[PDB]
Formats: sequence, structure tokens, C-alpha cells
Amino acid sequence: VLSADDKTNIKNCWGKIGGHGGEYGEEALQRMFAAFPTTKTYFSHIDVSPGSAQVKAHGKKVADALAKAADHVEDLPGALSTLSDLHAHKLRVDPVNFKFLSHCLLVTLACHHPGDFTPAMHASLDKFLASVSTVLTSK
Amino acid sequence: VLSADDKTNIKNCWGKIGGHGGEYGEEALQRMFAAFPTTKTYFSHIDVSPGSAQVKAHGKKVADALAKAADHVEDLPGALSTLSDLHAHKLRVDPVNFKFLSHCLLVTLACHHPGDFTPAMHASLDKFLASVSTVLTSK
Amino acid sequence: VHLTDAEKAAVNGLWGKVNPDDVGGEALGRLLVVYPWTQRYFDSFGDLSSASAIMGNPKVKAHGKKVINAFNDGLKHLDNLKGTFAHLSELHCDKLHVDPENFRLLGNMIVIVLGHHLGKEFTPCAQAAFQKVVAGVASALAHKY
Amino acid sequence: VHLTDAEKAAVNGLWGKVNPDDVGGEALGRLLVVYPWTQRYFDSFGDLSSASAIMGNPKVKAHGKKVINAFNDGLKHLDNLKGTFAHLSELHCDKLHVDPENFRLLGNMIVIVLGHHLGKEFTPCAQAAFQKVVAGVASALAHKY
Ligand code: HEM
Ligand code: HEM
Ligand code: HEM
Ligand code: HEM
Repeated sequence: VLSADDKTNIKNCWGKIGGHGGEYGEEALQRMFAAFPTTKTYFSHIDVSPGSAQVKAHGKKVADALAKAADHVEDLPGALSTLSDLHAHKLRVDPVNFKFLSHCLLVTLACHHPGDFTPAMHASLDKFLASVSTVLTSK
Repeated sequence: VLSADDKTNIKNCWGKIGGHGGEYGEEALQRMFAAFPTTKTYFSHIDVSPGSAQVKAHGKKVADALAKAADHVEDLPGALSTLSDLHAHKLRVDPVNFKFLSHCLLVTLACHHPGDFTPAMHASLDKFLASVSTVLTSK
Repeated sequence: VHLTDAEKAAVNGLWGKVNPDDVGGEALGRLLVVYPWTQRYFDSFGDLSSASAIMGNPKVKAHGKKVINAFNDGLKHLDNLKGTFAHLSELHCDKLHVDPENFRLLGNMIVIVLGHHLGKEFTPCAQAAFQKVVAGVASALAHKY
Repeated sequence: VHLTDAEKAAVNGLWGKVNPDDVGGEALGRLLVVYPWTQRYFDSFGDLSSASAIMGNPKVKAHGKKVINAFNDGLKHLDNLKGTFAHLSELHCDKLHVDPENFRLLGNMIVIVLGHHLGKEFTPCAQAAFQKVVAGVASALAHKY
């Protein structure tokens, strides 16, 4: 749904991550690969060991699509349709997996921003990554 | 997502249920109350015993919102927003419950229409009740 | 699993008049069509490009027989769903990495092929008896995660 | 549940420096805000109309202590999660009718309150150790359905 309160909560958050988005997205992935090793299966083609250079590159790419979405909050199918055919059509990623990455993304933000990561904020954020997950599995 | 194939698969189906929609929706409920008695909790205020008159009335009402949706396939938030505040806001129905009713609705159609209930059809139908479930829990 | 006496005779009686071989191939058949991410797990069955490709496919039918015979076990040994499925739970976890949600999904495919198959004999009473079994069979395959 | 030695000392060590009473009230606190259908189950805790109403609410804090002490049990008796939670699984099934998906949801709320609480000490290694426990604790409460 996303109220005006949700829309503006998001933009403050991505306003605050600034250029950490990259290293955050790395941490979120690194967090997913360990708490949910089932996911490692989707990345058989790259090195994935805790600290890593290909995990770093994919990391940045992820957080970019998060920056993109936050900008086009109101046109999420529009903004992310090219990542829909990638995941839903090409890779056939389980729809359960997006719940694991969204969670690890929240543990990352919550870790780095104790002041901002309030309940009210955290619901919008969850809700946001749910529609980013939705559109991602929309095909 | 719903392709043109999905849009037209739906309309044929609701074209074929005709005025059975009412007794179908009754059967689907009767099927839910037995296979998933956890649901009976949401209807503490009415008689619910297998054959029943208040289950019959609610039954018809359900299938009407299904007829309505099938008509406004392209504007589902629009067509069903008044059933959103009922379920999401007023009743606080678990989002898992809609998966149980949608299933029992499929067992009902599948039972009554062996000729039409093909794989290709059945995916569209599932997909359809998923967005009808989505919008229903959209708030 | 409860499974009362009239709830026990509904299962073994209605299972009486289904062809298990088709219930299995058709449930597996439908699952892949309605939930296409399930095809990734079965990468080894040739192409699965359309509704046809995934229904005449002899390998889908073949696998869905091995599925139904295990399900038949379920019925024979309803005392111990967990014991019966100990090995297979391990398999689907240590070597296939299948999210348990996928089990109740297939469970459901058997559920409605049965209804599609048996007509107006798949009464709400019958369904419920089958629900508890397919539900039981599902968490059986999950207890090793 | 695996829980290796370095995976065992991460849990009891980091649990060392959280206030359990607040982890419990805050996780329960957040759950209701982020997943409002969970409020229906707790109809008996007064009004829960806003983020404030559901955070100063003494009854939410009170319940979240009873939750954390059971979770503390989990840790003490990781040999037998199922035995420890036998009674409570029965309770949440026969008398509360809570869909098991709701367990992993709360599990998650503990997971991120821990991260919110402990800062840059909640390393991916630490998290994983806690994942397996909260996961273990979740299917513990489910084995009576
Ligand atoms: C919802 C958050 C997600 C976002 C924003 C996202 C975004 C992206 C981006 C930007 C790329 C690289 C674009 C390109 O090079 O074409 C990518 C690739 C990929 N994604 Fe994600 N994704 C998300 C979730 C997931 C999840 C949960 C998985 C499964 C674990 C996944 C699996 C993959 C795979 C396997 C690739 C290709 C790997 C490669 O670069 O060789 N994605 N995604
Ligand atoms: C997605 C399919 C569904 C549709 C199309 C639907 C539609 C409706 C309709 C038309 C009404 C009556 C309108 C009114 O009198 O205001 C209603 C009421 C209600 N619905 Fe549903 N609904 C659906 C799913 C569910 C589910 C899964 C539940 C939970 C088990 C549920 C719980 C209720 C309750 C408790 C009422 C009020 C009962 C009463 O009339 O006193 N609905 N819904
Ligand atoms: C509904 C309960 C299920 C039953 C009773 C069942 C049964 C079986 C059995 C008996 C085998 C081994 C075949 C043999 O011994 O030759 C097998 C293999 C396998 N199953 Fe399942 N299964 C179930 C659920 C699932 C689901 C939902 C999936 C989808 C992810 C799945 C994916 C696989 C795969 C990938 C294999 C091995 C691949 C192959 O044989 O080529 N299983 N299953
Ligand atoms: C995460 C695992 C959970 C644990 C460790 C846990 C713990 C407990 C305990 C120990 C009690 C009894 C309190 C006492 O003895 O005084 C209780 C009661 C209760 N729980 Fe849970 N619980 C869990 C999950 C859940 C969830 C997810 C829900 C949400 C539906 C829930 C809903 C309830 C309700 C409605 C009661 C009784 C109401 C009341 O005390 O007024 N539980 N829980």
C-alpha cells in the first residue's frame, strides 16, 4: 500500500545510507550466505567466501536497484521490470528466497542505524522490500 | 501479472459457472470449514454446520465479489477496495487464510468442471485468486 | 494425525478408484505449470517450455510414479509418517535444498487432482481426511531441517 | 540443530550483553507494528491503535518477558527443543489456533532487535548461530500440528 508516511520514511532512510548502500548490500548478501546457505546455490559461478571481491561487485549492483526503486517509489513495476525477467523468467529463484535477503537487509540497516531504525520506520521498510520482492517475482 | 491468455481464461470460466457461483462459493466455504477448521474462528457469530442457511448467504456474497473482480480484471484494487478495509483493517484476517479459501475454491471448480479444469486454465485461476488475495490483504 | 474410522474408510475407499500412476504424474505435472520456479529443481527432466512440453514428457510421468508409491507408503504406515520419511527428508535437505513450503504446494496438487478425478464423490468430508494426510506427509518431509 | 563450539560461544556470549526483558518486549512490540494481523491474536492486551499505544503498553512488555524466559530455556536445553516446547506447542494449537508461519515471524523480530541492540558485534557469524536457534525454536512450537 505505502502511505505518504511510508513514502517519506523510505526516502529519509536512503537519504541516510548515502554511499554506504554499496557496502550495506555486500553485508546483506554476506549475511544471507551464512544464515541461509540454501541461497549459495544461486551463486555457484562466483567466489562467495566471507570477505570477497565478486560479492562486493554484486553487492553494489543490488543497492543500486534499491536506490532506483526508492526514487521511483510510485512506479516499481516500471523501474524494475528488467530485474523481473532476470529473476522470475531466467533464473527461476524461489519466492521464499526474497524473504531471506529482505530480512538480512533489515538486520544490516538495524545494525548500522540504531537511532533511525524505529518500529514505525521498520514497518515501512519491510513493506517496501515486500513490494520490491513482489515485483521481482511478478512474472 | 496476468497475460491476455489469463484474462480470457478467467472470463470463460466465470462465463461457465453462470449462476452456480452462489452454490460454488457455498461449497468452497463448507470445504474450508472442514479441511481447515482454524478458519471457523472467523465466523463465531453464525451457524456453520455442513448444510446451512447463513453459510448459504455468505456463500453467494463471496461469489459476487468474484464475479465483480472477473469483470474489472484490470482494476482489482479499484473493484474490491471496500473488501480491503473489511478484511485487512476491521477483521485482521491472517494472510495465510486466503490461501486456504482459494484452494478450496479450486477444488470446487475442479470437481464441477473436469472438462475445463486443465493445467493451463488452472494456473491463471490460481494466479487470479492470488491477486484477489493480494488486494484483499493490500492494506 | 487424528484419522478417525469414518475418516479412515473415506481415504482408502476413494483412493480405491483413482489410478495412482496418473494422480502422481498429473500432480507433478500441474505443480510445474502453476509454480514455474519448481522447474529449476527438476533441471534434469529435459525442456519444460510450455503446458504441453511438461505433460507429454515421459520423465515427469516417471518421477510422479516414484512420488505416488511413497505417498502410498504414507497411507500404509500412518502410525509413523516421520519414520517412513526419515531418509527422504534427509535427501530433500542435504542434497536437494528444497524449501519445505514446496511440500504443501505439491500436497495441494494431489488434493485437487483427486477432486478433478473423482468428481462429486470428493465431498468436503473426503477432502478433509486427505488434507490431514497430505499435511502430515508434508511436515514428515520437513523434520530434518 | 548443529550448533558447533565457536557457534555455541557466539550465542551465549552475545546473549550475555543484551537485556532479555527489553529484547522480549521490543520483539513482541515490533511484530505487532510490522504485522498488524498479529494483534487479533492478542485481543486481550487493551487497545493497540498506533506505534505508541503498542510500545508503552505495559501488557506487551509483560508478555514479552514470559516469551524471553521460554527462549532462555531453548538455549539451556538445545538437546531437546521439542521436549521443552511440547506443552507450549499444544497450547498454541489446541487453544490459540496460531498459524505456524507466525513463529518464524516473531523469531525474526528477536533476530533484528539483537542486531539493533548489539551494534557492529552482531556479525554475520553471530546472526547465523542465532538463526539456527530461532529456526529450531520455531519448528519446536509447530510439531503438534
Ligand atoms: C529484492 C532484492 C534484489 C535486488 C534489488 C536484486 C538486483 C539484482 C541486480 C542489480 C543484479 C545484477 C544486474 C545484472 O548484472 O544484470 C542481480 C543479479 C542476480 N540476482 Fe539479484 N536482486 C535481488 C534479489 C535476489 C535474490 C533473493 C536472489 C536469490 C538468492 C537473486 C539472485 C540473483 C542472481 C543469481 C543474479 C546473477 C548473478 C551474476 O551477476 O552473475 N537476486 N540482481
Ligand atoms: C478472497 C476471497 C474472498 C472474498 C471474495 C470475500 C468477500 C466477502 C464478502 C462479499 C463479504 C460480505 C460483504 C458484507 O456483508 O459486507 C465478506 C465478509 C466477511 N469475510 Fe470474506 N471474502 C474473501 C475471503 C475471506 C477469508 C479467507 C476470510 C477468513 C476466513 C474472510 C472473512 C470474512 C468475514 C469474517 C466476513 C464478515 C462475516 C459476516 O458477514 O458477518 N473472507 N467477505
Ligand atoms: C509431496 C511430497 C514428495 C514426495 C512423496 C516425493 C517423493 C520423491 C521420491 C520417492 C524421490 C526419489 C525417487 C527414486 O527413489 O527414484 C524423489 C526425488 C526428488 N524429488 Fe521429491 N517428493 C516430494 C516432494 C518434492 C517436491 C515438492 C519437490 C520440488 C522441489 C521435489 C523434488 C525432487 C527432486 C529434484 C528429486 C530427485 C531428482 C531426480 O530423481 O531426478 N520433491 N522425490
Ligand atoms: C517465538 C516463539 C514464542 C514463544 C517463545 C512464546 C511464548 C509464550 C509463553 C511462555 C506463553 C504463556 C505465558 C505464561 O505462561 O504466562 C505464551 C502465550 C501466548 N502466546 Fe506465545 N510464544 C511464541 C510465539 C507466539 C506467536 C508468534 C504468537 C502470535 C500469534 C503467540 C501468541 C500467544 C498468545 C495469544 C498467548 C496467550 C495470551 C495471553 O497470555 O494473554 N505466541 N507465549
